[PDB]
Formats: sequence, structure tokens, C-alpha cells
Amino acid sequence: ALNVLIYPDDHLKVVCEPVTEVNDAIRKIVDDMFDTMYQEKGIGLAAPQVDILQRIITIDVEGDKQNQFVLINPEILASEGETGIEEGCLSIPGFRALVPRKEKVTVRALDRDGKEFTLDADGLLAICIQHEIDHLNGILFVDYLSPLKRQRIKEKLIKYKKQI
Amino acid sequence: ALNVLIYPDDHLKVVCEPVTEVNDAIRKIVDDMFDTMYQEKGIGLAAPQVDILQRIITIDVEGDKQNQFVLINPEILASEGETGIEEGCLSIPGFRALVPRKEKVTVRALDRDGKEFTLDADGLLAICIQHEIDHLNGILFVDYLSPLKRQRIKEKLIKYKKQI
Amino acid sequence: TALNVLIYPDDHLKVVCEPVTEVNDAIRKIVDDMFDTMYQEKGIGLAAPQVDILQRIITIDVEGDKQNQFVLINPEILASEGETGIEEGCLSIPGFRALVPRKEKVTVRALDRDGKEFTLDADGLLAICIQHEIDHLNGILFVDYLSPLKRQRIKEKLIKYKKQI
Amino acid sequence: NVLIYPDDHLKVVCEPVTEVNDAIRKIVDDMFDTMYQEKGIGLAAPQVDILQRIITIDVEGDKQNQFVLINPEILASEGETGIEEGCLSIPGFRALVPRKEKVTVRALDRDGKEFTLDADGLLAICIQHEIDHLNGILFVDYLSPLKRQRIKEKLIKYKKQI
Ligand SMILES: CCCCC[C@H](CC(=O)NO)C(=O)N[C@H](C(=O)N1CCC[C@H]1CO)C(C)C
Ligand SMILES: CCCCC[C@H](CC(=O)NO)C(=O)N[C@H](C(=O)N1CCC[C@H]1CO)C(C)C
Ligand SMILES: CCCCC[C@H](CC(=O)NO)C(=O)N[C@H](C(=O)N1CCC[C@H]1CO)C(C)C
Ligand SMILES: CCCCC[C@H](CC(=O)NO)C(=O)N[C@H](C(=O)N1CCC[C@H]1CO)C(C)C
Ligand code: NI
Ligand code: NI
Ligand code: NI
Ligand code: NI
Repeated sequence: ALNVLIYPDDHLKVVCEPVTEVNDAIRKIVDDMFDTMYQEKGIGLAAPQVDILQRIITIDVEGDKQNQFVLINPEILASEGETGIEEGCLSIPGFRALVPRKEKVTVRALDRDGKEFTLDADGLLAICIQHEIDHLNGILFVDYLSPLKRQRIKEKLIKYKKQI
Repeated sequence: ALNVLIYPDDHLKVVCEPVTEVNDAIRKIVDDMFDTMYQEKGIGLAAPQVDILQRIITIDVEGDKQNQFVLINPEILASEGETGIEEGCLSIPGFRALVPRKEKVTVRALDRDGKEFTLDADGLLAICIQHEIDHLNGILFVDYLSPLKRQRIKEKLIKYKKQI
Repeated sequence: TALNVLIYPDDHLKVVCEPVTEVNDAIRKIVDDMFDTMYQEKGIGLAAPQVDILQRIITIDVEGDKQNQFVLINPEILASEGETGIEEGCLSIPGFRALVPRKEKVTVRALDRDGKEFTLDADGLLAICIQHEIDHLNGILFVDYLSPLKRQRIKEKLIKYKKQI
Repeated sequence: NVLIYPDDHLKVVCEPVTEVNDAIRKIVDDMFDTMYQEKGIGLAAPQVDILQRIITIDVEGDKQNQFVLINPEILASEGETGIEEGCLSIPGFRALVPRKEKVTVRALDRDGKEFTLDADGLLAICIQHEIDHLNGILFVDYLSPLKRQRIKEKLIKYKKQI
């Protein structure tokens, strides 16, 4: 466990600093993220969701330490296609939204040992990558809703946070 | 007489929401922005720098108010060339650095009464437009610098903010 | 006594300054005061008559981080080339800028903070600052390249401003 | 009244005249009068504490070939030459000043009409001297720092003496 920030929260809206150096401290943040992610049954997690304002993403679609991706200072280089599934967020518990995404994405990033890599993804991986990168730029799925819908979500989550 | 946010500040790193409605309130904000820009002797200003997280930019290169530019929900249509000047920012006081920029730019935006316009710009104007639209995506000139230089500026400004 | 600056209009902003006879420590103290004034007011260049010292002294730091402080005492342009322009501002003329026709590259000889002679090639902003500050040493401001009308308008705003501050 | 070096107004770059009106023409006439009373062949407004670009020259001394230069500017100039130049604002001193021998100068006359003049010899020299004044430059500024200092100090003590 680290603490998962719930919307609304300023650090869920912040564009994160790139990692300067992928070292031991960073790799502990990565392992701690994986833990929290699995504990919460997430298929991805972005650093700011646990109050760390750095560009670090952990992903595991199938959720069994199989295809574990670490994406540090990631950038989408190319994309194509159109898709959109109903997305939920650990930082926005209890809500879903159809989010228009690119079907296919090609991404560059540093792995947990600091080595650059480039990855082509589609389907769920591609969507999860995009959901996670929005996080790094302080964008949530609610940001694709109407200001009115988003507001109503917000009010409800405020309640849930005093309640918890 | 609105106050300018000083780096580091979470709200200087926020992607701002589109203005949905260019109404009297947005116009009041515009006039307040110009006042602050003039008071603080800037040539441009983005709404987040006065802590208003919407896509509103005010520019006046000469400062005599003859050629005021209001850019609401701006989008760069196209750009080319290269330049850079050691750029300063009211939100990063005392520091300047060369930023790689396009030399010439064409933006579309809404004016003060919500009428669409297109503007072609070069020279300083073009540079300011890019810098100000960068603020709207939660990007500052120090984010183009080495993390080392960015860090020094951050440290020296946290000091200065305490003094204030 | 505060790190303040003469504001246009003022006679001493149009005075032609005399060469420093010797770079002693009244002068080095003027240099350090100028830098502090530049930094206080978030400027990139300064000339001595802007803090009311009628001497040929200029301090420049384009980046603000002190990593590249230039000091130029009794400067002279050996040569220059090309032309350029950027809407220039001045701490002595707050809230205004105007494009001023400048040389793009410039070669300047001057004395450093210790009194030792250097030569500097400069382009870009640096070269524009050098020229702008040398103009100050010769009782010339950016408003003097404008039209009587534009300048008179600026003067009028600035009197008003000076009062209110 | 003629200012005596040192004085900040003898170092001030003067403002252009915007209208050649009657205030200006009185200035011009008051300047010739002062120039002749004090035995000069050239005078510049700041020498009489008027910070505007106005020059009054008479090399002859006879009110015959009087030149008036308002908002002058040099367009061309060739050759080198020199003379032991004095200045009514710097009484009791002269210095050899390297000048252009020939000068081309465009200015407004006494009634604000534009004219352009080629000049040589003494005229040319005074024109340069007198434009220097409008740009805050005195003949002593062509001297070594210590020599300038020396004269400034004597004239400071001379100034008190009256
Ligand atoms: C779809 C794009 C990736 C979503 C990532 C999120 C984790 C998160 O909030 N990242 O910022 C998640 O796992 N959400 C879960 C989720 O929505 N899941 C889990 C299995 C399938 C998928 C349904 O969208 C929740 C509801 C447990
Ligand atoms: C430089 C491109 C435009 C930057 C805009 C800034 C104002 C700002 O903080 N905008 O977000 C500005 O006015 N900058 C000034 C500035 O530093 N300038 C003015 C000319 C270019 C640049 C420094 O070279 C400051 C000191 C008032
Ligand atoms: C750049 C030419 C040299 C001017 C330097 C001045 C400081 C000054 O008054 N020097 O005499 C400055 O810092 N000017 C700034 C300024 O306006 N700049 C920065 C770069 C160009 C110009 C405006 O575009 C101000 C507003 C802080
Ligand atoms: C030639 C340069 C113009 C100098 C004219 C000066 C008058 C002056 O003060 N001009 O600014 C003059 O006549 N000065 C006299 C003088 O000494 N002479 C003799 C004629 C001109 C000058 C020598 O240049 C006085 C002091 C007696
Ligand atoms: Ni999420
Ligand atoms: Ni800025
Ligand atoms: Ni200046
Ligand atoms: Ni004279």
C-alpha cells in the first residue's frame, strides 16, 4: 500500500516532472506502485495517483506478473485508429465513461533499469497506456465528460472522502 | 490587481479547460489579466499565472495598448522555422533561458466577444504566443531545460517565495 | 538606498557619462550595487546612469543565474555587422518596448571588474543588450528612436506612474 | 547666461525642436546676442541651459554669414583636420581636436525650413563642435582623463571665484 489519491485532488491535475535518473529510489517507487496496483486490482497505475509527481507508469493488463510494463518518461510517437471502451479509475471509484482513444499506439520510454525501449500496442494495452499517460499530464477520464457530468461526479466523491 | 503565481506552483502545471462561453465574466477576467500584465510589466500572460485554469491568453508586445491581443481557446494551426530568445516569465521571476521555438505561427482563437479570428505571427509575437499556449498546457520554459538547471531555478524561487 | 532606478523622464537618463579613470573599489562597489539592482528589478542589463552614476559602467547577465555576468567599463565597439531588431524594454522606461534597429553581431572591448582589458564577440540578445547599454552611457534611450508623438505619450504615462509609485 | 564646465546640462543629449515657433526664434536671437557679447563664433542651446537642438554660428563675427541649425544632422563628411578649439563654456583652455575637414549637414533654419549645406575649414569645424554640444560632448572629452580632470578642477575653483 501507498495511499491512492481520490478525485478531487490537485495532485491528480498536475503535469508531472520527468524522472531525471532511474535509480534505486525510483525502482522502489516502481515496486511499491506494482504492489498498490495489484492490491487494488488495477491493470495500470500512474505515479501522481499515489502523490508522486513524476512521469512513471506501471502496467499489467492480464494482472499476474506476466507482461509487466514499466513506462518512465513515456511519449506516444505515433498512433492510429479509433476506439473507446468504458473506463474506470482507481482515483475515481465507482464511475465509468466511454473515452475516445487511439486503437494503436507506439511508445518510447525508459524501463525500470533505465534503458530506452519502444513498444507497439493495441486493444487493452493501448488504451491502458493512454489512460495512464493522461494521468501524467493531469488529465482524468472525467475530463472527457461535460463540465456538468464531471461536476456531479466530483460532488459525490467529496462525500465519499469525508465518509471514508 | 490579481496576483501572479510564482514557480513552483501546482497550478502553473495544469492543463486548462476550454472556455465554453465568452461572456461578461470572461471579459472581466480578460480586463483583470491586462491590468496585471501591465502592472507587472509583462508582454504576455496566461490565465493560470493568475490562478484561473482556463484557456485565455492576453498579449501586448509594445505595452502602449494599441495592439492588444486576446486569445481565447487558441490552437496553432501551423508553424515553421526555428528561433529562440532567452525567454523570461512573470511566473519565473529573475530567470531567462533560450527555448527552441518555431519562428512563425498561425493561430486561431476567440476574441474578447467570442468571434473567431486567425492570426499569423513571427518574431517576438510568435514566441510569446507559443510560451503562453505552453502555460495553457501546464508547460513552463524551465521544462525545456536540463533537470539540473530547472532544479536550481526551483530551489532559488522557493527561497524567494518564503521571503515574500 | 533601495535597489531602485531612475525612471524616464529624468535629466540623468540623457547624460553622456565620463570614462572611469580607475577601477578601484568605489567602482567595484558600484558594479556590485548595479548587479543587485539589475537582479532586484528583474532586468538583464544595466548602465550606471540608471542608478544615477554618471560613469561608463555596464553590468549584464542575460540568464539571471549569475553564471555569466559581464562587466564592461569604458567599453568601445571595435566593429559590428548586420542588423536586427527586437522590441526592447528598459527598467528606466517601465511598461514599454519598441523595436530598435541594432547590429546583429558586435565586437566590444572594455575593462572587467578588476580593471583588466578584454575583448568580447557577442551576438543575439547579448549584442542587443550591449548596444542598448552603451546608448545609456551616451545619454540615449530607446524612446529617442521613436517619433516625437510616441515618446511624448510615453513620457506622459511615466510622469503619472512616477507619482503613483 | 552661459553655463561653465562642469555642469550636467553641458553633458545632456538635447531634445529635437518639434515646432520652430517664436519661443525658438527668441532663443536663437538671444543666443546670437550672447554669442557676440561673449566673443564666440558658435553657440549651442544647452550652453545657455536650454536642452534643445539649436545651434547659432558666425565665423565672420559680422552678422553677415550667420548659420542657424535646428535639428541638424551630418549626412556625409571626409578628410581629417584640426584646430586649437576653445569654448565659451570652458574659458581659458584650448585643445587640438581631430575633426572631419568637410561636412554635409541638414538642419532647419530660423524659420523651420529645411536646408542642406556642404561646409569646410572653420565652418565645418564649428558645426562639429556645436553638434557635439547637442550630443552632450565637449572638446575636453577628446582629452586624456587626467587632463580633463585637471581642467574641470580649475574651473570648479574658478566658478566659486565669482
Ligand atoms: C481501461 C484503461 C486502464 C484503466 C486503469 C485503471 C487503473 C487506474 O486508475 N489507472 O490510472 C483500472 O485498472 N481500472 C479498473 C477497470 O476499469 N478495469 C479492470 C479490469 C477491466 C477494466 C475495465 O475498464 C477498475 C474498475 C478496477
Ligand atoms: C519572452 C517571450 C514572452 C514571455 C512572456 C513573459 C510574460 C509571462 O510570464 N508569460 O507567461 C514576458 O513578458 N517576458 C519578459 C521577458 O523576459 N522578455 C521580453 C523579451 C524577451 C523576454 C526576455 O528576453 C519579462 C521579463 C517581463
Ligand atoms: C534587451 C535590451 C537590453 C535591455 C535590458 C533591460 C534593462 C535596462 O533597462 N537596461 O538599460 C531589460 O532587462 N529589459 C527587459 C526587456 O524588456 N527585454 C528583454 C529582452 C528584450 C527586451 C524586451 O523584448 C525588461 C522588461 C525586464
Ligand atoms: C571652433 C569651434 C567652435 C568654438 C566656438 C566657441 C564658442 C562656444 O563656446 N561653442 O560651444 C568660441 O567662439 N570660443 C572663443 C574661442 O576661444 N575661440 C576663438 C574662435 C572659436 C574658438 C576656437 O575654436 C572664446 C573662448 C574667446
Ligand atoms: Ni486512472
Ligand atoms: Ni510565462
Ligand atoms: Ni535601458
Ligand atoms: Ni563649445
